[PDB]
Amino acid sequence: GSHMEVFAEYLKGIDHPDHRDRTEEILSWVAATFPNLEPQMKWNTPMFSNQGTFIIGFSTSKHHLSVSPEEIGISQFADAIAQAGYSATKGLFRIPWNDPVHYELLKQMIEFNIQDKE
Repeated sequence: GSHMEVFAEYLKGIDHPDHRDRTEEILSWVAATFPNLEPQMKWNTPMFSNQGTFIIGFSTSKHHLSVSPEEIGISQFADAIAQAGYSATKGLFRIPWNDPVHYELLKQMIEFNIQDKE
């Protein structure tokens, strides 16, 4: 249903427009490839919830965008992310604002985490 309205308040408050508009590509894309998720404003950050759970959250960084489903995305898939050209942490992965988000690699882990949490 409606979801942009939740997030489109936080997008405004990004005082950093030169890298803002990347963030909303993801917001609509999650709500398009993974429509079984629903929106939630929590911690002043963007998350979504499959019928209430925590299977995705992100937030803008001062030079990157910090993305993860829960943990597994940063455990096993983090090796593919390394050789794709990006760093992670233990708890999320990071693309730098200048360079593209690997939407593909990240769909794999979120859709996997969903099908695995049956």
